[PDB]
This record gives sequence, C-alpha cells and structure tokens, in this order.
Amino acid sequence: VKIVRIEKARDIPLGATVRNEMDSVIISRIVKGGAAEKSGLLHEGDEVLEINGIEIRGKDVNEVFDLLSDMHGTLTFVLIPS
Amino acid sequence: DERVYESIGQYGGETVKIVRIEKARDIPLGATVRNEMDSVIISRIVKGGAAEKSGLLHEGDEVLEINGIEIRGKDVNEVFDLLSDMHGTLTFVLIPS
Amino acid sequence: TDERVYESIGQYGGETVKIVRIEKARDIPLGATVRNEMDSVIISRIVKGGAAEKSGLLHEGDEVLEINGIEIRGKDVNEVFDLLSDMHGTLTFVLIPS
Amino acid sequence: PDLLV
Amino acid sequence: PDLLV
Repeated sequence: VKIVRIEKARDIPLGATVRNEMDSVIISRIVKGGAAEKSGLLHEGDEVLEINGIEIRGKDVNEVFDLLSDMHGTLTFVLIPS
Repeated sequence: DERVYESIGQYGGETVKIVRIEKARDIPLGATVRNEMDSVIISRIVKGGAAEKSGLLHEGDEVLEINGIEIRGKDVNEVFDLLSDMHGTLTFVLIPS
Repeated sequence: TDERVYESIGQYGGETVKIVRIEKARDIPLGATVRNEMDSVIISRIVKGGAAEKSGLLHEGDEVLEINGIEIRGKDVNEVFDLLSDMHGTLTFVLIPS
Repeated sequence: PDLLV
Repeated sequence: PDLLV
C-alpha cells in the first residue's frame, strides 16, 4: 500500500487515465509530461483506493473524473501498486 | 521472398510556439528557469504571476529566444540579467514539452 | 450691532479610511514604490502593469496604516520591504487615501 | 531610493 | 537553485 502526495492546479489535469475493472478503479496510462509523470509517484498499473478522504474503489470512471475536476493543491492518494 | 517493413522510426516532429507576454518594469514574469544541457527550460510557473494569468508560458517549455535574443546556449544567470531589463510586450520563441 | 455670530470657523469633513484586498504572488512585487514621510509610510508610485495597478485599489498618494494585521505606520521602509517580501495571497491593506 | 515592494 | 526571472 502506497500513500503519495501529488500537486494539481485548478482545472489542470494530472495526466493519469482511469480504467474500470469490476468494482476497483485502475490507472491505465500516465500522460507524457504531466504532474503524474514528473512526480514519479503515480504509475500505469496501480489501483486508486482513495483520494483526499474519498473512497474511489467502487465508483464509476465518470464519477472519479468529476471528483478530480474540483480538486486543487496537495492531493493525497492511497494506492495499491501493480 | 521479400518482406517490407516501412515507416519504422516515424516521428511527427516538434511544435514551435511564438507567444507574447506583458512584463512590468522590475516585476518578474513569475517563471523559474533551469539549464538542461545548453538549452534553457522553464521549471515552474509561479501561482498568480504574469506568466500564469496569460496561459502562454508552461512548466517544461524550452526558451529559444526572447525579444530577438538567443536564449538557448546561455547561462540562467545571463537570462536573469537579460530579463531584469525588460518591459512591455516580450515575444517568446518556445518549444513546448 | 451688539452681537455678531460667525459659526463653523475651521470646519472640516474628515478623512476617508480605505480597506482593500490585493493578490500578491510569492516573491513577485505588487508594483508600488514607497517613501517615509515623517512616521507614516506613503505610496509614491504605482508601477505600470503591476498587481497594484491592475487591481485599481492602491494609489500614488495613499498612506499605509496596516498590511495583514501589521502596523506599517511608524516603520522604516526597509522594514516594510522585508515584511512584504514574505507575503502572498490576499493581502488586506488599511489605507488613508490622499 | 524608494523601495519597490 | 532555479532563478526566478
């Protein structure tokens, strides 16, 4: 279990595409040059369990987009790496 | 037999961006710079600075030129001096990340 | 004759106190030069295109009484410079316009 | 000699 | 360190 912090600006994406697998929310790609690539803490293959005290596991891929679009500053990610 | 494998090593090139940003006399643009080899790279964009509000300067861009002056191949201490004596519309020639 | 009354000699309408908020970026100056007139601190110039000029709430002539709960009146301008260099975000200014 | 600030 | 500019 990995607990990491990655900065994000208002309405500027982190650069991490999300894929759904059963209930669990997964990260499928890391965008070249984004805040997820330059930090080195978010990887293609990790599972997103929580983001800033909000349960991500068991949520639709469209809800994780909405939750993230209204986020800024230090984002605490609870993950299960590949 | 003859088996032909075309287009190997294909590349779509790089984009060159030409933008203009306002600078006030002795008020910094709000973008930290670092030297990566010869080139000059923007490493950070300060929250609320002239570069952040404009939306034309980004963390990762390469600065080729500023107001007709070659920035690539110059020490960041020289870019600092060049920029400190600048004001008004500054034309930036960049290679985005 | 006998009693002549001349009222309101030395009438004054008072001063205005202005309370404004301006955004400041970390290590990016507001763009306002300051001078010390007696004890008080006075804005002498507003830099063309700076955060103060765009906001329109800081003017050449204003007296700076306070900035973010810190007494500016009666301080050296070298101290106001130091206080301001470590400031960012919404700065609340208490002023007496010209 | 008027500091920028 | 990186310079402000």
